[PDB]
Amino acid sequence: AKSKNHTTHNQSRKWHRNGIKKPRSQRYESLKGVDPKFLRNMRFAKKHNKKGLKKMQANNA
Amino acid sequence: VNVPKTRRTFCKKCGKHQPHKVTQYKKGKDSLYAQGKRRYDRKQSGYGGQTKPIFRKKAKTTKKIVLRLECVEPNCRSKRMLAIKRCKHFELGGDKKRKGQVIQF
Amino acid sequence: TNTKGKRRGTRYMFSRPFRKHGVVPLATYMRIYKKGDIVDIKGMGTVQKGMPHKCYHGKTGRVYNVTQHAVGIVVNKQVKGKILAKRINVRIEHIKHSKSRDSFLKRVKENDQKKKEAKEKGTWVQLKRQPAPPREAHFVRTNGKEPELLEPIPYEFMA
RNA sequence: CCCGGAGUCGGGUUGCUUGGGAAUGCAGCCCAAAGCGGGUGGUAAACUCCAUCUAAGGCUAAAUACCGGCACGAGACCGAUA
RNA sequence: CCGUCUUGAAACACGGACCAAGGAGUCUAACACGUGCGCGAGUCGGGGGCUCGCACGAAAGCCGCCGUGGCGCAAUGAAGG
RNA sequence: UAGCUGGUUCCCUCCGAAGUUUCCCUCAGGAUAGCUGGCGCUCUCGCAGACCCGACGCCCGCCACGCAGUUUUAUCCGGUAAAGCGAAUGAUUAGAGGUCUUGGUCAACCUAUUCUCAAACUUUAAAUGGGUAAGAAGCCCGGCUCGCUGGCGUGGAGCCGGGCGUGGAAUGCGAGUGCCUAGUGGGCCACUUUUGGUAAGCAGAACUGGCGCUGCGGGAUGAACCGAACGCCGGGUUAAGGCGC
RNA sequence: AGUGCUCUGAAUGUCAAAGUGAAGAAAUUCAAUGAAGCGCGGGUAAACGGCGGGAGUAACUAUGACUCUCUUAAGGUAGCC
RNA sequence: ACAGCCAAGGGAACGGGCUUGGCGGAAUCAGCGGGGAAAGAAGACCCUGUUGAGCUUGACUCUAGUCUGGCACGGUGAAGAG
RNA sequence: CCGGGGACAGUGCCAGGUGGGGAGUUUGACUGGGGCGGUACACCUGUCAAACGGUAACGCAGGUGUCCUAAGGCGAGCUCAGGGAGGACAGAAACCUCCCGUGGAGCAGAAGGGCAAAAGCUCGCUUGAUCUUGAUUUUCAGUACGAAUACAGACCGUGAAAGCGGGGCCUCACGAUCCUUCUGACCUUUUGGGUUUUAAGCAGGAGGUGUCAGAAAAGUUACCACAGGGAUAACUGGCUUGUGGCGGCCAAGCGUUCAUAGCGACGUCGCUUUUUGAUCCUUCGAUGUCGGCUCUUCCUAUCAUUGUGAAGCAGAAUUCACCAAGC
RNA sequence: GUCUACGGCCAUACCACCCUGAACGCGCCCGAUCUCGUCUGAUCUCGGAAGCUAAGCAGGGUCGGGCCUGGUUAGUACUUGGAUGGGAGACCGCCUGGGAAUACCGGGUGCUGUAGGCUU
RNA sequence: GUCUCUGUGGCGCAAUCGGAGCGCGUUCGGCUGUUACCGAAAGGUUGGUGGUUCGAGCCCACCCAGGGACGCCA
RNA sequence: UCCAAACUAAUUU
Ligand SMILES: [K+]
Ligand SMILES: [Mg+2]
Ligand SMILES: [Mg+2]
Ligand SMILES: [Mg+2]
Ligand SMILES: [Mg+2]
Ligand SMILES: [Mg+2]
Ligand SMILES: [Mg+2]
Ligand SMILES: [Mg+2]
Ligand SMILES: [Mg+2]
Ligand SMILES: [Mg+2]
Ligand SMILES: [Mg+2]
Ligand SMILES: [Mg+2]
Ligand SMILES: [Mg+2]
Ligand SMILES: [Mg+2]
Ligand SMILES: [Mg+2]
Ligand SMILES: [Mg+2]
Ligand SMILES: [Mg+2]
Ligand SMILES: [Mg+2]
Ligand SMILES: [Mg+2]
Ligand SMILES: [Mg+2]
Ligand SMILES: [Mg+2]
Ligand SMILES: [Mg+2]
Ligand SMILES: [Mg+2]
Ligand SMILES: [Mg+2]
Ligand SMILES: [Mg+2]
Ligand SMILES: [Mg+2]
Ligand SMILES: [Mg+2]
Ligand SMILES: [Mg+2]
Ligand SMILES: [Mg+2]
Ligand SMILES: [Mg+2]
Ligand SMILES: [Mg+2]
Ligand SMILES: [Mg+2]
Ligand SMILES: [Mg+2]
Ligand SMILES: [Mg+2]
Ligand SMILES: [Mg+2]
Ligand SMILES: [Mg+2]
Ligand SMILES: [Mg+2]
Ligand SMILES: [Mg+2]
Ligand SMILES: [Mg+2]
Ligand SMILES: [Mg+2]
Ligand SMILES: [Mg+2]
Ligand SMILES: [Mg+2]
Ligand SMILES: [Mg+2]
Ligand SMILES: [Mg+2]
Ligand SMILES: [Mg+2]
Ligand SMILES: [Mg+2]
Ligand SMILES: [Mg+2]
Ligand SMILES: [Mg+2]
Ligand SMILES: [Mg+2]
Ligand SMILES: [Mg+2]
Ligand SMILES: [Mg+2]
Ligand SMILES: [Mg+2]
Ligand SMILES: [Zn+2]
Repeated sequence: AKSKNHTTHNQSRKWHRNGIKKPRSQRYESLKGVDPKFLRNMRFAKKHNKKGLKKMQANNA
Repeated sequence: VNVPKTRRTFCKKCGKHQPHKVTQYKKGKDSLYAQGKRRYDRKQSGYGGQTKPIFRKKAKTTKKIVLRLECVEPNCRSKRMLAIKRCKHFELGGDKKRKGQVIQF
Repeated sequence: TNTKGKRRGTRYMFSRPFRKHGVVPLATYMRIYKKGDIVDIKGMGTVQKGMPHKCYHGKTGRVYNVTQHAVGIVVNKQVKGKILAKRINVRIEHIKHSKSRDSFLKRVKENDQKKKEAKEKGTWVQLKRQPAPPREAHFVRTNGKEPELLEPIPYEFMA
């Protein structure tokens, strides 16, 4: 006939068995979702980044 | 609702805002040679009776109102469909309401 | 069963403080949010565009994106079994810089100030703050007085 | 000089059938042919080039099937409640 | 006092007098991953064929680019491509 | 045919659940994610110097990362409990002081007080709690790139060199990651908070622990209480509970 | 009145296939023409069935022959309880 | 199933067995109907199942039969009308 | 053959009607048992909810299937509810004027939040309620729809401009596949080539599934069947005791006087399990189900009898208590 | 010492009332040809410079009201953890840690940035 | 319990069409020797209480007084 | 051939 409707009993110890693991961040996260006008400048700031190795290497040395 | 029967909106054929003629969309008549109708009439032929489901519920009381929009630029006179929200009483080019006068005895 | 409405139960959360209604003070609009700084997400009620959902009110995340009026924050959210990082877009009325980081930036600027000046005095100065040691031995003067005797008061009944 | 199978093809429509989808085949019923014609050329139609075959008569071995029959041979089978 | 279903069985829940014997996750196909082996940008005869006379042998061997073909080595688009 | 009953055959070893989410003509079922096992793999500490033996480099000082049902130190977050009503909104008891009048001395009215309230009121406001942080993915120097931004050598992001280890709270701990995957999706009880009900060994939630899966000592007896969790034994000592027979 | 059954078919509204006409290169499309039936019109309850409420009123009171009314296809008659 | 004396407790909330008490003496005979929630029967009532069947109809799809139109068998003369 | 009909009837094939005579099938779910009622079946606000979020009951208080060429978008100028004091007719309400007025108004609607040179009211100009591709949020499996938020690219409106605007101040107002229809590309196929109709596609709207992740659906069975179910009702048992039954305490009153001989209002505290509700723990591979008859035993909350106490107990009869269930 | 323009935090800055305000400024003020608005040069817009600190504004004052901040309230209310504590219950003590709000009683009454004046 | 529904002048009862009426009665003249007919006038918290609204008897929420209908396996 | 009903209990010749 009727039955139990809802409970979160036992749930807090279910998901502590394999731990509640934090999201493992890494260096160099993804650029998915940044401003599109911002992002095509940065692709242009790296497309022309070789334009000036010779001035840069004759300035570290 | 009360939409006016002229409107400046975007015309995709020319890529500008152009004057349009707002007209209400009507469902055309069925083809009798379309592919789902030809499948349907082949499936109903013979013995077996009714083969596809017949709906007969009609929970809705309104329909979405679709406006066909035709641009009045004369050399390309393309048409666009435009849907607005559900409404019971739809008029088109009706009287503009105004806040001054007395209504009504 | 409750509704799954977007502002269910935010009667007091998204309201305003007492006698702090009205025009937003204008210096919440001229903060500067660089990418990668820690912001506290709160959420006003005076501004309805761009408010975060109620599960983020009082969380804290870092900035990954900056627009004209808003920001992109990476916030941890503990849904039932796992914490997953959420990317939310919030207009900058609803956030503020977190001062939880700035005490740590106060002492990183204090430690580099004292490592290139540590050696020439022979100083090995303490950098690791230690968790509140027990009290050391000391003396307590009576100054001729004697300590006041305390004794419990008798009971009496009013209310 | 001589050259070919008609209530048949084909069309409509109804029913079954098929992967056959604006109809693959088969049947009923109505209509009903042509002779440089006819059929086919997987989307219904008109137009036109091209390809392809010659329906409405007939015969035919082999390779193929075989829990019945006659007669054999064998088995990592069963061993008398099997 | 055992099997059983059940939140809960010694149960006034069900099945079971006793003994022997039989008695219930199989086989085929298709997939998926894991593992072992062989060959490796290839791989595989599975069908057919060739081989003292068919105890075993209805086995085993061989073919040659018989590699026809399958899968793999190229994707994407509804399609022209 | 059966989403329904019933049965389903040898032993030891290790690991060990779920009755919860979402969807379903779904409520005696399944899919879905949790929970389980197996197979691994990627790394770390390293093994420790034959018997030996703390060591063998640079007066000090130091001893890898990461991680956590935990605290500390910073710092945000909240409107419950309490309190409040001579604070708004509501509910509300009594006198008093004023005196204007479409009340008939009475009320109404006003001002200052006064009694008692609030799951769907609140100025105020805890305890417990929730989030983030506590470094090398850093810090300090130089330069370069940009089509973005622009009074400007601007602003911002990126890039390239160079320099800094006192490893920048405590305590504990080896960690990461992939594939395949069974069983479950009827739960029940107890402390505290809590809703409906006169109540119920009643119906429904929250938090944690337990029973289901689990024996043992104690409560005479008992799924769940109290103590304590289990290889087969000897000795010793306890727990809760006991000590007339 | 309802539901049936039945008669009538007038110029009758609706109304299939074929047929007729036009448009088109054709498939096709449109129009005209309109059988039964339905709709419209009568008849029929020893067909199926059906057959009300509310107020006021006699000179003691109480009743209510009478009166007024909403109302339906008729408002339950002779009888009997 | 094994069995067979009771009270009370606790317990799946009415025990032959368990706890605590009362107690318990072979082997049988005729009776008796308090118990064994005795036996007979996979509860008929009640509910559930995306299991049915008999029967009704204003359910949904059909259908024999009938009613009506069309074409065919299907012909010969007249008259009208177009 | 003789009569009688006769191109009608009839038969064959197609078409329309009628057709429970016959066939097949269906006849939701949740649910303090089921049915009836409701919809807790898709949504929204406040509360419950225990100060992050999440959180159930046929828990409470409500709402929703719409409305809007402005009630959308900008800009400007204004200030509201109410109160007071005045002003020909004019008063409880007409209009005029000054003063007070922190929102006590208003903002389409439910509630909650927001809002004052405004988000309100009034004028001006307008169509950003348009064309696009992704990312994100909310529900969440972290899938879809819906809704929403930040951008970016176009074209635009408004404003002197900064700017602001891709509907409604925010939280609700809505819908897959298949099919149909419409719009769009001097677009792709239409099967040996070509041309033209037709058809099929690609992309975006619409027509709708309210059982709202989306079957096409009426009853009855007492003539009934089957699989099961103590997951679930009816009798018995158990917990509870509102209700039923029986007592206590306090003392306004009644008792001609006099609270309490006998009583006992307004209150309030209990017991009992012969009632019935309430529940659903046990039994559905069955515990024979009301009453009477017969027969035994037990309870006491005593009707009588033995022994007593009290009286509004003269006697008689009667009433109130005690020990008491022997009979 | 103080103002002006533009602000930041938004009452310690607000409200009522009284007093003072040198010099600058800010205002009130005077006018309507132009610009631009009105029923109305009142507002708005424009052109001015006779008058005045009356008002705004500023500074001060009030056993002022509010507001800000301390004390008390009070280790009180409540609360984390704990017990084979108590009590028929309702509830209540203790252990271990945390710890409020009125009424009541004090104190306070704007700070400050950028640019430019004025004050002998 | 739930859902509909009625309420209006003395009486039965309209308009449900957001912008107060029939019939009958009662007064009051007439006609008549004197008590149908003719003439005219009067009369309504339109249940109550709040809402919504340019505006309510008509539309909403509640209360009342009445009605009606929806349930059965023991 | 339009409708057209009724008439102190209150007594004295
Ligand atoms: K019955
Ligand atoms: Mg469940
Ligand atoms: Mg047919
Ligand atoms: Mg077939
Ligand atoms: Mg073709
Ligand atoms: Mg042959
Ligand atoms: Mg034998
Ligand atoms: Mg034998
Ligand atoms: Mg045999
Ligand atoms: Mg033998
Ligand atoms: Mg059970
Ligand atoms: Mg057992
Ligand atoms: Mg039992
Ligand atoms: Mg059974
Ligand atoms: Mg048996
Ligand atoms: Mg055997
Ligand atoms: Mg393999
Ligand atoms: Mg089932
Ligand atoms: Mg079961
Ligand atoms: Mg709350
Ligand atoms: Mg409280
Ligand atoms: Mg179990
Ligand atoms: Mg304990
Ligand atoms: Mg009678
Ligand atoms: Mg027994
Ligand atoms: Mg017996
Ligand atoms: Mg059964
Ligand atoms: Mg059965
Ligand atoms: Mg089912
Ligand atoms: Mg059936
Ligand atoms: Mg029908
Ligand atoms: Mg039938
Ligand atoms: Mg049901
Ligand atoms: Mg909480
Ligand atoms: Mg404005
Ligand atoms: Mg744009
Ligand atoms: Mg607006
Ligand atoms: Mg061709
Ligand atoms: Mg019968
Ligand atoms: Mg039960
Ligand atoms: Mg009682
Ligand atoms: Mg007396
Ligand atoms: Mg239960
Ligand atoms: Mg029996
Ligand atoms: Mg029996
Ligand atoms: Mg007695
Ligand atoms: Mg002027
Ligand atoms: Mg002045
Ligand atoms: Mg002055
Ligand atoms: Mg003061
Ligand atoms: Mg009346
Ligand atoms: Mg029955
Ligand atoms: Zn155009």
